[PDB]
Amino acid sequence: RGIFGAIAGFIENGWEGMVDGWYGFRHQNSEGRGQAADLKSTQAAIDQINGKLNRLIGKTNEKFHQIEKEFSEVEGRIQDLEKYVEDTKIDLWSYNAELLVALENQHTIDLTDSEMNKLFEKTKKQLRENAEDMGNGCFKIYHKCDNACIGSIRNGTYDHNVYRDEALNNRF
Amino acid sequence: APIGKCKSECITPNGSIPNDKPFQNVNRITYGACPRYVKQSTLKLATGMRNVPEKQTRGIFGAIAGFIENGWEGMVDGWYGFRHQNSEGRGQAADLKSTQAAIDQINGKLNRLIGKTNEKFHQIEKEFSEVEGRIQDLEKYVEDTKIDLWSYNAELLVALENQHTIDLTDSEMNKLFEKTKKQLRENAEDMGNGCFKIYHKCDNACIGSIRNGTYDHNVYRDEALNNRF
Amino acid sequence: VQLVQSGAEVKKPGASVKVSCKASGYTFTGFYLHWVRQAPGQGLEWMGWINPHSGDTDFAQKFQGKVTMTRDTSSNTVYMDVNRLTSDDTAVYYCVKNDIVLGMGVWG
Amino acid sequence: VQLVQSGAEVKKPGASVKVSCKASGYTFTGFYLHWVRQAPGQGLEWMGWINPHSGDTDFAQKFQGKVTMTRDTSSNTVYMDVNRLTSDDTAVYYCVKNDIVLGMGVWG
Amino acid sequence: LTQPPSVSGAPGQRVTISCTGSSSNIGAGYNVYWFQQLPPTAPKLLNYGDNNRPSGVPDRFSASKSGTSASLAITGLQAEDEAEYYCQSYDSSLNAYVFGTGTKVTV
Amino acid sequence: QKIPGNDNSTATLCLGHHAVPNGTIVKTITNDRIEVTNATELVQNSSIGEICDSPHQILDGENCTLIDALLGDPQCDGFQNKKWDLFVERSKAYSNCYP
Ligand SMILES: *[C@@H]1O[C@H](CO)[C@@H](O[C@@H]2O[C@H](CO)[C@@H](O)[C@H](O)[C@H]2NC(C)=O)[C@H](O)[C@H]1NC(C)=O
Ligand SMILES: *[C@@H]1O[C@H](CO)[C@@H](O[C@@H]2O[C@H](CO)[C@@H](O)[C@H](O)[C@H]2NC(C)=O)[C@H](O)[C@H]1NC(C)=O
Ligand SMILES: *[C@@H]1O[C@H](CO)[C@@H](O[C@@H]2O[C@H](CO)[C@@H](O)[C@H](O)[C@H]2NC(C)=O)[C@H](O)[C@H]1NC(C)=O
Ligand SMILES: *[C@@H]1O[C@H](CO)[C@@H](O)[C@H](O)[C@H]1NC(C)=O
Ligand SMILES: *[C@@H]1O[C@H](CO)[C@@H](O)[C@H](O)[C@H]1NC(C)=O
Ligand SMILES: *[C@@H]1O[C@H](CO)[C@@H](O)[C@H](O)[C@H]1NC(C)=O
Repeated sequence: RGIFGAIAGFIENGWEGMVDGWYGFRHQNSEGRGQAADLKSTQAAIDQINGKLNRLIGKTNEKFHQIEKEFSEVEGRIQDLEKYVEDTKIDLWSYNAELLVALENQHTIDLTDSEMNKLFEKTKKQLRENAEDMGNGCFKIYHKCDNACIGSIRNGTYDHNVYRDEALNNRF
Repeated sequence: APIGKCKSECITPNGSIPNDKPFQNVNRITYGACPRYVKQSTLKLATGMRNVPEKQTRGIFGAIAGFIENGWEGMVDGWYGFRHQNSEGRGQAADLKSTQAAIDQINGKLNRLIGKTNEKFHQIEKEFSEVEGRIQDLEKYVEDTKIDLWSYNAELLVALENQHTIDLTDSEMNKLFEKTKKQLRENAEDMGNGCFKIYHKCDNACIGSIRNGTYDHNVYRDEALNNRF
Repeated sequence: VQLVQSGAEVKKPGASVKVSCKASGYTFTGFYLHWVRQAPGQGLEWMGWINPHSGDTDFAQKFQGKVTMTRDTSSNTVYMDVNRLTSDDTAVYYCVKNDIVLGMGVWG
Repeated sequence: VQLVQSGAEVKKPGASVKVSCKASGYTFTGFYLHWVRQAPGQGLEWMGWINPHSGDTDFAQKFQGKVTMTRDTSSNTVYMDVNRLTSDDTAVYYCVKNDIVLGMGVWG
Repeated sequence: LTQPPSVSGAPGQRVTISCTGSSSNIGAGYNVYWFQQLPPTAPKLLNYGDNNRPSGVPDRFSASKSGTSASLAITGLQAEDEAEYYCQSYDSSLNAYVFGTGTKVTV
Repeated sequence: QKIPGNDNSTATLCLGHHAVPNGTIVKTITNDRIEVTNATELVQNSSIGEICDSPHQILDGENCTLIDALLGDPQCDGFQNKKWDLFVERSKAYSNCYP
């Protein structure tokens, strides 16, 4: 970003160089910038994705005997009817496949985005009055957070009543 | 099957069958306005919302949360509801408007399918007791393809309707939560466990006013910020 | 939601008495269970409560040590063992499914 | 993410030297590129950084005017031109893909 | 918690029942309940968390709570009345749920 | 124990929804197994077992097929000039007069 740089995420900038997991965290304080990953959210996402994928793969049905689908002669009306029913079945299944792929892609893209709107609202609830949404993708915490407070927020153990006495003193 | 006396719209080789459902498993040969035939042994439409069994015990103190961590047991007044705690004691109530809207939408969705079958008076023969050749094989093939296509359509329709019902009956509760937050404005803070914490001295009348929508936040906004800030 | 009991036994003074309360129709580990007793001519005398989700129990002001209770989650039931029988402790025992917002709830 | 270079040329004192750094495996215009050099028996001497998204550059305290660098986005590469060669400037030149949170990143 | 040891009323007449209390039990803002019972069989709950009914009780009973005392009134008295009533509440001085003592004769 | 005395200057209004212990399992497009309070079986897997002809007139070929009735045989001589909306043949039927 010009000469200073950018740190935003999930709203204006996807993160490169993070193979720990899908969803993650970053922070800035007097102990230096860092990066971490949330195993619970990425594990839930991976489990849902794997279940969705296993729904289709390996669940085929037996089709031992069918009609002849290739011809090398003109025969009449019954051959034309067989070709017509073959074409109609193929067209219907092609439309079904395209619609299924579109629906599954739409639902996956919205699921893996509502799961990040979640854990954002959840962190906002955990921080209560101690953090203000910057709007570029994440929060700004108004108390003197350290390397332990970030970990506590990541775990869910964070107790806002301790630092709520000074957060409003700093922000209001 | 022997012949008796009753009123029925569809006839199947097994016997009569009610028209009050959109699918069937009895047989693939029908006369009248019979429902569609599928292969699934069972199919369930979510005529209702998600279920979270109540865990009211929390060590020795107990729990009161709702809609986020704990579904409520012992409430037959309606689907969506309210609870409160103040100096006059804990209580429970129901919102008739939201549950009535949900019930109307659910009933419309259900009436969309039930009773709207189409006449199928004459069809091809779908059972055989002899080997005949290529035309019989073609009839069997078209029957199988139709049955498979309709089974996939039924499964997809049920999945779509269940997904939309479960999300509708949850966005309708995200609503009336945002609505209550707007009504309370600066006088309430979201605890995050499922509901609000109101910072003014609310009584049995203030809860009813909030439930009705008559609540006026300007009266108590003078002391809510005095208590919370 | 229903609570059944088994308390038809009779014992001599100084012996022990076991009473069983079986719950059905609701999530067993979700509500506090209460034990109370009633004697003729007297009001109901509350004894204690037990949380089926754990082992936590609480007793009255005069029922410390002389009465115990335990729970079996696999068979969704509770047992109460009372020892040191006395002539003044002859009464009928009631099992209660307490609810924090709907009151005392169902009885047995 | 990989950075390759071309710096095998040799020049007489007073001439000019061109060195090219080619980046692959990542979005070229997304990270600051750094130029550093190392001489035997000495620690690494950092020279400057360039933003491939624009023309902005920054130099060290003693590398003003004597060294320049430019970028080609269409071929995702950078060039460094150094003039006024001196005996004390004989060293090996390293190209770096800096990251603001993961450190110095990959080298060349 | 206690109830007046005797109270009577002819059919068609209203009857009032009151519970005693102090700041520890009724003055702490906790709920109060009534139990209609026969001594040998079982009790049955009256009142509710709110001022409603547990959807099995006729409209003949009305309950109210005040700063220091609570009351139950029966207006449409019938012959189906099982004349035994006890109060019930929660105490803070002792952490046990406390029922009441009482006696009623219809006359 | 229990929660201490309700605070004099704070309310805790809460919102929620009903739940049942015998939650029925159902499948959606995102989750294969979820619990719902109420659900209806869409597929009718049971039959009454008898055929009745209130709205649709039904003819019963007790001992003959449709072709046997059409050609004219004694065992179905009561089928002359009849009309129907559905003809139900019996598996025990058999031609008698001529093969
Ligand atoms: C009545 O419906 C039943 C199934 O509910 C049919 O029974 C099956 O019929 C097929 C085709 O004849 C057989 O291959 C199967 O073995 C039968 N049983 C099952 C469990 O699938 C039956 O044919 C229908 N009709 C009558 C007249 O009984
Ligand atoms: C679950 O939902 C179904 C469908 O709305 C309810 O079934 C209805 O029950 C009413 C009352 O008996 C009948 O008038 C309707 O005709 C029924 N409709 C259908 C489609 O079956 C059912 O009662 C609900 N379950 C519970 C426990 O309330
Ligand atoms: C169909 O034909 C059968 C013979 O194959 C008939 O069977 C018997 O018919 C005689 C006629 O006098 C009756 O007395 C017997 O009681 C019949 N036996 C049985 C087992 O049915 C039969 O009646 C004919 N008709 C029908 C409607 O089945
Ligand atoms: C919180 O997370 C941090 C960072 O990984 C970890 O060190 C700590 O053990 C976690 N749990 C706590 C504080 O209970
Ligand atoms: C508000 O709701 C309460 C509780 O049911 C009711 O008593 C009152 O009449 C309602 N309407 C108002 C205050 O306008
Ligand atoms: C609430 O008010 C009562 C008197 O009505 C008083 O005794 C009590 O201390 C107050 N509670 C709190 C928590 O301030």
